[PDB]
Amino acid sequence: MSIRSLGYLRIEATDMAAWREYGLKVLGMVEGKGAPEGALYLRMDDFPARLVVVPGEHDRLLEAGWECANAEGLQEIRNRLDLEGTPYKEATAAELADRRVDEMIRFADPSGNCLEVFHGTALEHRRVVSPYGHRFVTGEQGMGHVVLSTRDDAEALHFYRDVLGFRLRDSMRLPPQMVGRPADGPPAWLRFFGCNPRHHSLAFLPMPTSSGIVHLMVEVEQADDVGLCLDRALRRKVPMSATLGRHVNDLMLSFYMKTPGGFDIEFGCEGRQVDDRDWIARESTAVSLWGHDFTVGA
Amino acid sequence: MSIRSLGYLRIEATDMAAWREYGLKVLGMVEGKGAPEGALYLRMDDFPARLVVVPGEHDRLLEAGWECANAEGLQEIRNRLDLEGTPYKEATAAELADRRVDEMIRFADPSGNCLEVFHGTALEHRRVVSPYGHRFVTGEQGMGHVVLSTRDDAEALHFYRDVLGFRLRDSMRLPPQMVGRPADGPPAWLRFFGCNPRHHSLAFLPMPTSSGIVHLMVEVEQADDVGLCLDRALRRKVPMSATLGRHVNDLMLSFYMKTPGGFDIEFGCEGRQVDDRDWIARESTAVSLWGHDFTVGA
Amino acid sequence: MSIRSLGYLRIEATDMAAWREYGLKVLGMVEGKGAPEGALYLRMDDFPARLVVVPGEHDRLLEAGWECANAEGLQEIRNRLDLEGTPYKEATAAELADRRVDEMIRFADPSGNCLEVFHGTALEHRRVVSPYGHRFVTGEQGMGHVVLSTRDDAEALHFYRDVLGFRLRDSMRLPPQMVGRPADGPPAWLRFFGCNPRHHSLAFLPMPTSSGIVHLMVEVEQADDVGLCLDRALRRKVPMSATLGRHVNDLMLSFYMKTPGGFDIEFGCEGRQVDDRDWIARESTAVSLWGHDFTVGAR
Amino acid sequence: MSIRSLGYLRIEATDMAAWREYGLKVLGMVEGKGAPEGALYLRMDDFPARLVVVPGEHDRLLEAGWECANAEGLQEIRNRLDLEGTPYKEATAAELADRRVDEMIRFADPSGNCLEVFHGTALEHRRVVSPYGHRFVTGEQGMGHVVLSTRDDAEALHFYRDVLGFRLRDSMRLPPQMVGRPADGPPAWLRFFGCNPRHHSLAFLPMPTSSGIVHLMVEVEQADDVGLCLDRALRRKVPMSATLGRHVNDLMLSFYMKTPGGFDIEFGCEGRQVDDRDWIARESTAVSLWGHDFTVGAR
Amino acid sequence: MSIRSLGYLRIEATDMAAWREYGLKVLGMVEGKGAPEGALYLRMDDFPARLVVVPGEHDRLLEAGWECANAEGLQEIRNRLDLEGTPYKEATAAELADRRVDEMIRFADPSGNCLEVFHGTALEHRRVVSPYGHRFVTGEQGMGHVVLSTRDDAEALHFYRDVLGFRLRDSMRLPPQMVGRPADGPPAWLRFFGCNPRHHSLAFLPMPTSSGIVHLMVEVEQADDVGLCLDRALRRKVPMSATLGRHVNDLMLSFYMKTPGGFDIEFGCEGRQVDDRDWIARESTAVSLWGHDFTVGAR
Amino acid sequence: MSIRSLGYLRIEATDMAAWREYGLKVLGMVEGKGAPEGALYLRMDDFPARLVVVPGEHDRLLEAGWECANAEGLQEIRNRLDLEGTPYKEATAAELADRRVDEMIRFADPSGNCLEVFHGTALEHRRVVSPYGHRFVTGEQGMGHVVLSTRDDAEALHFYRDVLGFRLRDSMRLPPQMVGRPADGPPAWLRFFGCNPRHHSLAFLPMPTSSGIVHLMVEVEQADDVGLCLDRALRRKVPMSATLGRHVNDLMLSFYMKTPGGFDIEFGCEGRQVDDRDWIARESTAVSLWGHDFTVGAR
Ligand SMILES: Cc1ccc(O)c(O)c1CC[C@@H]1C(=O)CC[C@]2(C)C(=O)CC[C@@H]12
Ligand SMILES: Cc1ccc(O)c(O)c1CC[C@@H]1C(=O)CC[C@]2(C)C(=O)CC[C@@H]12
Ligand SMILES: Cc1ccc(O)c(O)c1CC[C@@H]1C(=O)CC[C@]2(C)C(=O)CC[C@@H]12
Ligand SMILES: Cc1ccc(O)c(O)c1CC[C@@H]1C(=O)CC[C@]2(C)C(=O)CC[C@@H]12
Ligand SMILES: Cc1ccc(O)c(O)c1CC[C@@H]1C(=O)CC[C@]2(C)C(=O)CC[C@@H]12
Ligand SMILES: Cc1ccc(O)c(O)c1CC[C@@H]1C(=O)CC[C@]2(C)C(=O)CC[C@@H]12
Ligand SMILES: [Fe+2]
Ligand SMILES: [Fe+2]
Ligand SMILES: [Fe+2]
Ligand SMILES: [Fe+2]
Ligand SMILES: [Fe+2]
Ligand SMILES: [Fe+2]
Repeated sequence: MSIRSLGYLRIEATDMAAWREYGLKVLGMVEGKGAPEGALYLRMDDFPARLVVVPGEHDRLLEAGWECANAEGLQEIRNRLDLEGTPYKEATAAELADRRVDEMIRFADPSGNCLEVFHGTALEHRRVVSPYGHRFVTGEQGMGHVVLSTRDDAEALHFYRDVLGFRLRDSMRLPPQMVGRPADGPPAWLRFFGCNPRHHSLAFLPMPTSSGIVHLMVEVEQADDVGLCLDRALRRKVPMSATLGRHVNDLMLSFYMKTPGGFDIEFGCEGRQVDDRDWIARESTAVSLWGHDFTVGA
Repeated sequence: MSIRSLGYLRIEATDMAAWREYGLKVLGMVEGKGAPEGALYLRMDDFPARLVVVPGEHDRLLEAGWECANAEGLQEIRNRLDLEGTPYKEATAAELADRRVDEMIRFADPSGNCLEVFHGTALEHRRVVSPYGHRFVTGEQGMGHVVLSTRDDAEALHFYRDVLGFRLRDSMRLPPQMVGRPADGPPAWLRFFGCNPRHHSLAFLPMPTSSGIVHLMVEVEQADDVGLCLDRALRRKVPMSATLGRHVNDLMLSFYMKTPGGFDIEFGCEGRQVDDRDWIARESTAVSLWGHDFTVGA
Repeated sequence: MSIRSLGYLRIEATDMAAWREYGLKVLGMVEGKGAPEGALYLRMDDFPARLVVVPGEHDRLLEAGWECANAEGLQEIRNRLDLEGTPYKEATAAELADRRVDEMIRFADPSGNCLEVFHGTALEHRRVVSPYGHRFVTGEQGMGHVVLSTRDDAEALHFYRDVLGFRLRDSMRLPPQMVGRPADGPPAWLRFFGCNPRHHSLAFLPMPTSSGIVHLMVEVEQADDVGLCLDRALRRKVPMSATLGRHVNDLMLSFYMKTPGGFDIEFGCEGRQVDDRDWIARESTAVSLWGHDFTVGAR
Repeated sequence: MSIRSLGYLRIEATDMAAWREYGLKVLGMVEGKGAPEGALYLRMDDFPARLVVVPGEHDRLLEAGWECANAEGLQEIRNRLDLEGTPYKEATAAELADRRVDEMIRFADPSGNCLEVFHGTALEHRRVVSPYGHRFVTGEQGMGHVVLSTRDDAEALHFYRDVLGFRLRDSMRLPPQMVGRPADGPPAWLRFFGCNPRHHSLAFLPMPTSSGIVHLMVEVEQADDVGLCLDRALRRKVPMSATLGRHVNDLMLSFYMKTPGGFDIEFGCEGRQVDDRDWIARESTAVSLWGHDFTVGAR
Repeated sequence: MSIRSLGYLRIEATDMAAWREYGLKVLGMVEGKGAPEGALYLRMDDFPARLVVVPGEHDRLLEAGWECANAEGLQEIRNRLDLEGTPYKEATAAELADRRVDEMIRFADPSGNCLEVFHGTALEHRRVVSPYGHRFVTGEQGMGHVVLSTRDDAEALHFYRDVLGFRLRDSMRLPPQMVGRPADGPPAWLRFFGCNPRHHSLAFLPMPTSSGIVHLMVEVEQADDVGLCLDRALRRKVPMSATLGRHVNDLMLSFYMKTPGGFDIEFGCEGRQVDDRDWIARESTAVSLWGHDFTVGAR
Repeated sequence: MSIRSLGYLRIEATDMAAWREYGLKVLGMVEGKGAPEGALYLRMDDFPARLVVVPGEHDRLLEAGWECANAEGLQEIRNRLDLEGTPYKEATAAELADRRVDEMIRFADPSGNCLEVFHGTALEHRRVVSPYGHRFVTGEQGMGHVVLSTRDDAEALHFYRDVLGFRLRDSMRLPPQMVGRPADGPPAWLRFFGCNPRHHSLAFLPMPTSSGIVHLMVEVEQADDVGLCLDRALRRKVPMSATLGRHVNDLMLSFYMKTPGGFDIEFGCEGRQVDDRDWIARESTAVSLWGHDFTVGAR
């Protein structure tokens, strides 16, 4: 059907205490109920967790989990993966119980970022209330989007578009020097990927990161929610990556800020919806309409 | 096309007089014109009957009738049934006249609840007016939904989803003890089934009942209609199964009450509509958002 | 302009720990700052407090507070009290500071019920977030309504309608023998008054109560918020006074429960709004369309 | 404020069994409770009765009842009757109890047509459910309209517009020779009055009728409700007075039929609503856009 | 209430056959019934006539007719004319019969322009169907607007605004030397007046015209109706005065053409509507946003 | 009627080249025609100028200009100034020609702040097109708002509310010790006034400024227009006074920056609109919901 949205992200961390206070006091997410080691479960809506943090010696991406509509929809991904020759494994009894899904397959892309593709998640039904009064925009758009590293842009395009069936939604070139090529280069390509109306749920920057993550975006309903988060971040001396601005691409009004795992979170609103029957995949030539001053890091 | 909705229910009863007064004074349905033995015909809209009660020595389900769009739509069900090897029979001349349909096939599932699958019903056109002023919600959603018993959940899923072509809309686990397994069990699964936008028209609880029915739901337009029915039920000392509440699943605002056939009726409003192009089949972990206190039986 | 809405309610209480637990875990209101020791401010929205609970020896109503649009709307109420000769005091500096208003007058109706009419309240701006996810319905409808006790319904009709300017919105007759009177001769009236679109902000029953108060109604956005409350209340063993129902007059979908003060709170949604330009004052002949079984049950 | 709408109509009748059968099986109204023996209460909505039928020796109109918003709206009507010197009586205790109102004044217009102006009516709250599935259109438009007979149209214009405050909404001229007058010299006027958005609540024809009444109009929601009525009426052999049509002035889609009192009822839908702030009083020159063939036919 | 709109225009004409042909084949109006011999009634809607053309020796305006809501709205205009001492006559019986109104007063403004203020017009109810498929825009906006000639703009301002109660809606200055005055010293003003939401019903130019009239504007629903008219007019060799354009003040999309009377008709759509509660009277400094090239061309 | 909105602002300036560059390249306003040598007209819409900048020796406010609906709305303001004995002069012929208005009166409030109240302004009709693609929000809300300096807040309250008729829309208390007063005893008030739906057109701070002006606010349609401005301002090295935020009182999403006059301009969107019939004048206790960090930073 087929992948349909970003379901969860599992990350590994060296500072579980900082994650807990950043997730609860800056992001205004809600902590989920146990939660093994722990192991922090961060909640946005009726999913048992969207952001799962497990303790370890590295600050990195473990898995990205991707929701399908049903059993048939997972089978479609299986059939595609076999057609290409991508090795994949069924979740073990213990993995299904842990993620709380009916079926799941595990595999990596050629970079290899690890993927979990699943169907039949459990939901928790008590209202999830942020103490700051914002609601996240999830539903049919899913969790948010993730921008990850790739070792090779053309190879990512192949895997995500041709093998897995994402749609190419947007493309932006990088000057050859920024990816270590001679100024004489081939530019390289940052490509954005859609699986549902959310402009993108996924993108591949062909430059390295230590975590494997460039940014995670989560969306709230209103500008005020973004603005109030900015103030909570500033008050807690969270480092800023980009100033408030509006994207050209997805029309998201957002700021970026460093998380305790070293990568950025984009916290935004007003994200653009895409119909695949109308959409023309083209190249954008700027990141923002205004704002998003990425020089603010240093 | 293919099954499209719940058309009617035929039940057998030991107390025809209690049915008549419950159907007319509590449910505010209208009695249809003859009506063999009798045989009570209960009406909700322009169908000649939705709930047909025939006298006998048991309080049980006889058949569930399922409407298709047309001749081609019934043929599609025939072709599916032959593909699996399910024996089925054409209605006799006398059966077609009795149900008042153009074509119908008779068969049972592996449990075997008996099914009638038909097209080309007659309608009656005089306004059907409840003396209590409510209107039932039928139309493209059909009669309502029925929760029946199954001897085996996985076998029901097969028959209904893979053979007949219902969509899996929702799934809820039962602890192993409640179905007679050791506390060490496999949980068993209550699975909800859709054939049109009505969240579900059918569900299978894998625990026995004497009638074969767990509940029949009928929907009215407004909360007030539900509330007024509650008061009519209480006044007539109808026993309650669950208190007013809201479902997690289908978002139905409803109460359950025992009928004269021993099974419950859920009388509700505000039921959720589902688009199969968007819908993610997931597992719910609670029955209600609030209310629906099922301890009220004893 | 006139009085425009119900602003706040100040009550006295014998169990402060029970009110805090109630206010917070059943009602889902939010604690304000920084009431006197150990008074309790309970918030619904950007009012510094809508329900103020102060320690004492009775469970009783102290004052109902009534909001005016501005200084001139308050003057119009002085002028009306003067025409009648109704005594009123201007608030003291400490009272203004305490209530967080710019002006305020105090008086009592003829049954001794105490009013504070004010304008120019401070507001607090950080979002009030119920742990339970509901939002209250206030704004131009104000905090809700209050049903108080009265000694004489004809004297109250005159004070509230003719002197103060509320509009009579509905009336319901009560049997002469359950007021203490014969079985021939005049009924007693429950009268519902409004000062804004909320069908009623005020009603008066001529029947005696220990606290001064027959009920406080607070309104939430949706049926789900009412059902989730009822469920918290049942879990916390709160005594029920009336089952869920829908009223005939204001079409409120609500249930009633006993508070730590032993008066009811009505917790409801879907309240009907009234335009004075077309509204006909009539007599209702039932409490409910359906439910609201007071048998469960007090009083 | 003023009179705001038509409340009820009380008629006298020679055949009570025929009116009950009519009221119930043709009109699809609902029987109320518990009229005097063997009076008939016919209900459209939550009014205890809108058409009250009492046993007698004639088929005639007894009183038209006119609803005011509240006590002060009734006082405004006293004050207007006093300015003119129009005699009126206050209702007795038994009359108040009988009509289920809080106050009521009785008088007559100069042709002797009797009015009851009231406020504070009781309502009944259990759903009124027509066996035929239609809903009537009442609310702020009230029960409907009535076309009565008048002796002098200029005296009626003054009483109804100038003394009582209805607005003139439309006028239609009638030939001088079908009033009894020459063939040179002045026409007689049919004048349509309103007191709310319903294009008219009241009209007066200067032409004689046995009953006092030219017609009663009641309004249902949709065309289908009108067509289904017409069909019940044809099945019950009710005498038709005018075929289905659409009026020019109120754009009512309606037919006319004879009642057991021998006056017409107009049964219609799609009535036009009027805002007094922009409404121009003019003269219509036809009854209908189409249909309404009175040839079928009375009178 | 006051004058509420422009009702009708009566003009005198030297060529009756040309006006009928124009009225009917260019304007797409419909012939009314049964004007005097051989006067011409031209209809836009249910008014018996909106443009009445009578045989004579000049092409001139006879009277502008102005509609009031009712008898009391007409009295308010008498009262205003009396305060000023402006002479007016009541209409005669034959005049009432002729104009098909219930009351009417005649007077002239200080430049001698003749007004008929009326209420209680007859309407005709069979559908007025333009052979060309357009509908005119009238209703509460009335027949359209008229730009007349004035001797003194300050005297007209006083008569129309202060005595009669139109609102000043816009003003446009005219060069002192094209009024006949020096080159130092005061401009002359074109003033636009309204009595309903139509941006203007009346304007006055202090510049001389043979007919009394600078222009008549009539409004149709859509741009297509304007373009189809222009095309009939070009086919019939009607002299153009101004090409299609959009006005700055009323945002009318219109063209101007010469009539058989030699004054212009403006034929337009999309006229802007005004609410007096927020409308600011200002000065425009151009006729058009675009087009309306009067060079084509008269005058 | 009264004053209806803020019309224009006239300021004096020491650097004219800096204001032109600012006005044009940061604000995205459009240059008007043909101001005196070398005065600067800055346009937002069809007003000939909304911000008029004239060469001088200080950066100061000269006059705020206030628009009335018509001649009679201006008379109502004369009448109010007369009741108080407030001196005002009628404008001279050259002043009328210069301001492009029909009438105008000049006076000063009791702190010496100079007002020009006018009606009958000329408009210019060719589209005003910002090079940056934004549209300003003016119309019935007028040019924006201005926060001026005051010597006494109680005297200003009386002048602006009681004499001139603005409505008090909000109030915010300021610490007694940052006005120069003790630490016991009375706060000073920031008061926000409005004359139309724009939450405020005018506010007064009792704190000293070199220019007369605390800030000018101008409003654009959307958040994107604000963000694109901020970006032009950062590129042009304009000094920031307050970061982007949302106000508590008018829900304006805006940032503040220093102008070439050294007073702030607030550049914002999403301003809340007020209906006087339901608006309650209250006290706010924060500047912002979020952002608006004045630390960045002046003053
Ligand atoms: C460039 C861009 C376009 C559209 C988006 O929705 C979006 O998130 C981005 C940013 C992706 C990416 C990032 O987050 C880290 C810093 C990067 C490499 C840049 O400086 C340009 C693109 C940036
Ligand atoms: C559990 C549930 C979820 C969603 C629904 O729409 C719905 O009707 C139900 C109830 C089904 C079922 C029942 O009616 C009898 C008592 C049962 C076994 C329970 O106590 C839980 C589920 C119940
Ligand atoms: C009748 C009624 C209508 C609308 C309301 O909002 C509302 O609170 C009521 C109830 C009034 C009153 C009460 O508060 C306590 C118990 C009373 C006396 C009853 O037993 C019936 C009316 C009740
Ligand atoms: C003309 C008319 C317009 C609107 C109405 O609602 C309406 O009832 C009428 C009819 C008035 C009147 C009547 O009732 C009996 C028969 C009459 C006299 C006719 O023959 C024409 C007008 C009719
Ligand atoms: C300027 C104007 C605005 C709105 C209108 O509806 C409208 O008719 C006009 C035109 C007024 C006037 C005219 O009728 C004849 C020729 C005139 C004098 C011109 O040449 C410019 C203004 C014109
Ligand atoms: C508080 C406020 C609310 C709504 C407004 O539109 C608005 O401009 C303000 C700001 C008022 C005022 C100012 O202009 C300069 C700096 C001030 C004194 C502050 O530091 C807080 C309030 C500010
Ligand atoms: Fe992003
Ligand atoms: Fe159910
Ligand atoms: Fe209540
Ligand atoms: Fe009628
Ligand atoms: Fe014109
Ligand atoms: Fe501001």
